[PDB]
Amino acid sequence: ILGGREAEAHARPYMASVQLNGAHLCGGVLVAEQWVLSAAHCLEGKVQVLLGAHSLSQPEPSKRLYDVLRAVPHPDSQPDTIDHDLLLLQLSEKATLGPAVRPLPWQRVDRDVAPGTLCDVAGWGIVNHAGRRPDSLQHVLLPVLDRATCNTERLMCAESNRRDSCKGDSGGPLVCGGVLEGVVTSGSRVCGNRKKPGIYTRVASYAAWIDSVLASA
Ligand SMILES: NC(=O)n1cc(NC(=O)N2CCC[C@H]2C(=O)Nc2cccc(OC(F)(F)F)c2)c2ccccc21
Repeated sequence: ILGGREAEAHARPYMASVQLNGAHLCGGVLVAEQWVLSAAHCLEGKVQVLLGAHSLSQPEPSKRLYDVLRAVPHPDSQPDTIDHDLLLLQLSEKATLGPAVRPLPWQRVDRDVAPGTLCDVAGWGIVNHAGRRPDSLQHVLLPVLDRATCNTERLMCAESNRRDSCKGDSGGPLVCGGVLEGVVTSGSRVCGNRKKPGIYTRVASYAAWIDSVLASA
């Protein structure tokens, strides 16, 4: 997250860190007791999910690491596009839920968020153009753009005036009104440049797919 602030500890209990070899790789969102949503290019070693965290490195009683039983990328995802860039991760067991570990409701109704609404994006992605990697969860509020400025019907954008998502925030949540609306996409892009908006996968466009996969337990 560029141009953001340290989040309050455990105040976004849906957050997840998607980890490779013990190292944060992508954001993710707990969307059911046993399922985390993230981005497709995250899956392309050992993939694990860390829930209940604020610090990546410091002891916290709420922190628990999970193995992944099944990874379900979107079947139309491809490694060279940011279309269909969703990934569902089934945890090896149901997560122990509590105030620090809670699923977030996600948008099933296919309507755009009102342009200019401020939504919250969180993550442990880089925090400056030197690639400084934060130990504690970051977040920022960002205004949603109209579709015509963003240019599909399956993507939304947000302003990128120095405040923005960036590398390592991929897969993480864009939240409005307490509901997941977007998932940070996982393609490379210039960050922080007002002419080059942040891009996020519109979760409401994928309602049937998500429901399907979650139906499969
Ligand atoms: N939407 C955005 O603006 N972006 C999304 C990006 N894609 C990723 O981010 N990833 C691809 C999959 C794994 C992942 C990744 O590289 N993860 C990664 C790799 C090394 C270190 C790392 O941790 C930390 F973020 F802290 F650096 C994460 C990205 C890259 C550069 C610039 C903008 C970017």
